[PDB]
Amino acid sequence: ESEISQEADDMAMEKGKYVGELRKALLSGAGPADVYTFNFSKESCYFF
Amino acid sequence: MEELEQGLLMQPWAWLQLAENSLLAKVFITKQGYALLVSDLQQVWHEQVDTSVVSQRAKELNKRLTAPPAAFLCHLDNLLRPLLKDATFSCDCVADALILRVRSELSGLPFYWNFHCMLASPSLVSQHLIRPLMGMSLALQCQVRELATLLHMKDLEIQDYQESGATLIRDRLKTEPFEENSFLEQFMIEKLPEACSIGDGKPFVMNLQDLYMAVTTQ
Amino acid sequence: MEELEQGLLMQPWAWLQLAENSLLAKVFITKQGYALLVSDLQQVWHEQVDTSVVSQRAKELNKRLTAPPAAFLCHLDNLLRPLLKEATFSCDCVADALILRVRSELSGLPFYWNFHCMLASPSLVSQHLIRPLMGMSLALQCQVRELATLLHMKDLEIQDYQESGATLIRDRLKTEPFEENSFLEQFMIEKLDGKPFVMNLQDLYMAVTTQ
Repeated sequence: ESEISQEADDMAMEKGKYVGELRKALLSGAGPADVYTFNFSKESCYFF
Repeated sequence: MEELEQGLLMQPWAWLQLAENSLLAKVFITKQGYALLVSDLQQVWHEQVDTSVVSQRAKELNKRLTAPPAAFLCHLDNLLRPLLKDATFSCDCVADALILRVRSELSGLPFYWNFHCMLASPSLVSQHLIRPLMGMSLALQCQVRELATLLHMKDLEIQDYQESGATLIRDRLKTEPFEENSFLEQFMIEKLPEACSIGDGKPFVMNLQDLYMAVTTQ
Repeated sequence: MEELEQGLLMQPWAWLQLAENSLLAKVFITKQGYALLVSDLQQVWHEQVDTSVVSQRAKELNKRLTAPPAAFLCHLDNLLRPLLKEATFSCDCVADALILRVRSELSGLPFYWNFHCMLASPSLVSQHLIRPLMGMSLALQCQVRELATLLHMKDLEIQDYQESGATLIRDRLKTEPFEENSFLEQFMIEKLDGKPFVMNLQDLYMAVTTQ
């Protein structure tokens, strides 16, 4: 409940443009022209 | 010191993309930062803060500075286009405190940032924000008068050509020589109401700005 | 709101004859207080306050001499009458402790007077006055364009003056075809303190400052 509340109240998205960003950043929806440095820190166990 | 005004007055008079107002505001890209300078001779609202004071206000007074000043310097440096390619600057003119919320947005999620119009620096403004009057006078109000005199000697050449032959024939070109006093009087009495051209500053971006840079070059 | 400043702006600027600086000051003291608008191009004295400062100046030096405010305003109106055809103020080259000195020899014993001055506000030179100056600049640009068009059409009529003309020509004044590059070069390269500003624009400023 706290996570949903903070997701709703922090980023403050009401009819925004984050769906495309989610599709490109998370699912690698962008074309194979721009490399995305989604490096997961294996030693730190931290995904930023 | 002796570099911000020299590296800032050279900014072409370009209208900032405000949604409602049509104020005259110019700022030039400077490697040392930026300082919005406005000159109208009655009351200053210019953003200029010492590095130290903003340093303490960021270390122990502002907790929202989640982006290093290097990012701001990089964004300032990598901005070659003055005019927007198509980041709209919106203002809410509802009270005296004109809070021009500069929404820092590069591409995608708009980063949260805002400005504040505090007091400007006394020495620099008092020393370099009175020059534009004399710079306009000495240069422009002499060049224009010399253009008028050149027209006067052209009229003299026309009239003593006429008095030495080459008498004008057709009525289409039959025009009297120009007089400055008569032109001023007819402007005041007949075409002054219809010559009032302010609007949104049409010549401000096509003729006023370049000639003003020519004026403010010295 | 607008009445006082609108009335005062119509009043012509009075340059003080001190021969050491430029003073752009407005004076109109008839009613509704006194408009002693003293400005040295860097700090305008918004001396539109009520009789408080006048009374304190008149009483802190004169413990046995009193004059009515009507006499004060009449004297203020009569102050600058024989100057618009002396009431001269002299500054100094000393540090921020600006103390004006009046050493005129009138009775043998020097007369003492203090000129109260507050801190100069750095937020006093960016709001209004250039907007009418931008209007005057626009009028000047319109005049320049009109004169250039007149020059162009007169040049075209001169083009008619070689086939029906051929008058006495010194041969050192032939009219070449008009070229914009040469025109701009001659307008730019060749024909490109404060005192010249005021003694060149005092007459011209009243022309368009109204409308």
